[PDB]
Amino acid sequence: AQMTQSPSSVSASVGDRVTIPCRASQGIGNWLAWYQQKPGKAPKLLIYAASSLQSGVPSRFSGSGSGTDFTLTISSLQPEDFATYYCQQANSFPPFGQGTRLEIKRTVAAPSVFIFPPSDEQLKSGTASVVCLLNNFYPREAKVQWKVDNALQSGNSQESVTEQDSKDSTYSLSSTLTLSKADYEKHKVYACEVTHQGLSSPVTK
Amino acid sequence: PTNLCPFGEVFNATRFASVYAWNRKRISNCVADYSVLYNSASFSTFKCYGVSPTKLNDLCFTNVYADSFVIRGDEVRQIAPGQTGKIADYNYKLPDDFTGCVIAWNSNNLDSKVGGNYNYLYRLFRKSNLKPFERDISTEIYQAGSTPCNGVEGFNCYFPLQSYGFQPTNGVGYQPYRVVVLSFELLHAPATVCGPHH
Amino acid sequence: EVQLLESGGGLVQPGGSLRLSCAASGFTFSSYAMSWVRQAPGKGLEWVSAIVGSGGSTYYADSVKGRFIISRDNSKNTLYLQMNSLRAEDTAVYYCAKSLIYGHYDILTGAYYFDYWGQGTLVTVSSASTKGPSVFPLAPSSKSTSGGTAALGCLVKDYFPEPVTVSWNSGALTSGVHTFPAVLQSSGLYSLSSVVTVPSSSLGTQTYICNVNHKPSNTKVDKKVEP
Ligand SMILES: *[C@@H]1O[C@H](CO)[C@@H](O)[C@H](O)[C@H]1NC(C)=O
Repeated sequence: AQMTQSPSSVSASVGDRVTIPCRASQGIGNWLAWYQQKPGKAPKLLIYAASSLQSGVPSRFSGSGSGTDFTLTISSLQPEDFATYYCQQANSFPPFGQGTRLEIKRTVAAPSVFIFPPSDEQLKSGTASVVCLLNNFYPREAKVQWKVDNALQSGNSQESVTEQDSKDSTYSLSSTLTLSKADYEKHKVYACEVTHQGLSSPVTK
Repeated sequence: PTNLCPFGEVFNATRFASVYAWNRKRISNCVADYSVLYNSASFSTFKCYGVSPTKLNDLCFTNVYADSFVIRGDEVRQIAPGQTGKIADYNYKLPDDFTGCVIAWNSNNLDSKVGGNYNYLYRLFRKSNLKPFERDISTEIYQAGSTPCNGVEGFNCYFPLQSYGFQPTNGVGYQPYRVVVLSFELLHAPATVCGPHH
Repeated sequence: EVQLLESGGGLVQPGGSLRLSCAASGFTFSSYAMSWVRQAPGKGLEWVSAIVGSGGSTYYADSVKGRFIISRDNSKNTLYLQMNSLRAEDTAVYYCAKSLIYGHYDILTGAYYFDYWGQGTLVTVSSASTKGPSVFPLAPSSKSTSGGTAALGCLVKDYFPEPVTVSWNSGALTSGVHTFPAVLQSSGLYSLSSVVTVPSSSLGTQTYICNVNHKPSNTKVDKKVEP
């Protein structure tokens, strides 16, 4: 059971002054740590005792807060500061949770949605997979809802998203539908519906 | 002599006694640089009586005792000659004679717990004040009224030991402090604990 | 320089045993609490277990009580994690970490910040045999893309274990290509896709092959993506 809560994402540009709020369970007092993680890599202690700069850590990181409301602030955002940040109660090992993703701000861009039916060869193996791309959209949160014969699908879809592209500061999404050729013969209303901020209404292809 | 006094075992001992069961370590036949002791780090209290700290780098003593225990911050002031209160009266008492040093530091980061740590205890009741350096580890039920308790807790019948609740929300008067008390004993004997200069 | 060097990670079947090791240097090991932290794919860090400098008090995450034991040899400046009865979900990267402050005696008592961290070993709990992937196209049909934006690709399906390396024309098509992160299907096999956004007009008439490469099984497929 987790002990701390910070927002899922914060969006910022190099140079900016960034703050991350953190609400702790009562009764933590002083014992609050901030940790930085780049993907796949070990996390790094940035701040301890809620406001102490850890050795070797750049002075632009600072920590403040009393009681149950704490906050990490990054005065002058550098490009290497985009990472995930966790606020962590420093006793009885609480779980980390989703942390706060520090991503690059950018104008909101809608995804170029594509739909791809299953292969010939894969239908020789006896299984079918339907791919719905979502290319180069800024607001990462998205909905993709498959529709077989205008009925909603559940539990048969798998997504995976790339990290923010270095060049265009956008995200991409793929969603895969799993279907056996036995269950693939009741077909031909196969749609992908994307609910996204860049679109005034949901789009289907 | 020549070999260095083992202050590390006292000062860096991982766990400290409860004040009521305070511990005493005897220091003998060794050489003790007290300027390094200052310089271990960050002692919130380093007070001496009957001796100057800038001088027991030059002094020898028959024996040196080191008493350690844990208390609340706002009780550290009771570890001095002439003090009164729960700790001085009922748990640990220095004489007016005292020639030694009282050293203490905040140990929140080692002795507190998020819901409170109740393992450090102090004696809350006693029928008379402790004598200097006396130790009481007894747990007789305390008869605060006229009715013989006969070993069972009643309204005027209290178990004599009470628990600190060390929790990080406390703030310094109620956070735990580790205390070390050094006694310097000139007994009718050879000196064996000396400063590096003498 | 403090260093923490991890070893012992690898692939084990459900129910197996693994022993992890975290060799420590650059500090007085026996004075610091140490812990094991891990990160399963697509989840967040979690404390596996921890132990005070002396070894006399230890903590376990609920999901691993009774199955993992943490220990240390202070002589050899080494921390261990004996893992038994492993389950699929124990699959993760395991880091070891050192407590900033020294001198804890009880693992739930005191303040616990972790300054130094090892690099991590990967632990894989699976009964999948080494196997190479299969490559399927991603339908470069000309419907709905009569303009300058068109999407195609390949599909690296049903391999174990990771990794899979995808190139397009031996590293010559760099701009516009997004290789997705793989996913663990319910079959116990990995799948991903490699999509390229190309101007549909020509940009090289059908000059595209995806260079899939699966080192564990020695599989290389150059599949051409034609309508
Ligand atoms: C206590 O321990 C630390 C290292 O473990 C050391 O730097 C410090 O000097 C020690 N203090 C004493 C009084 O020995």
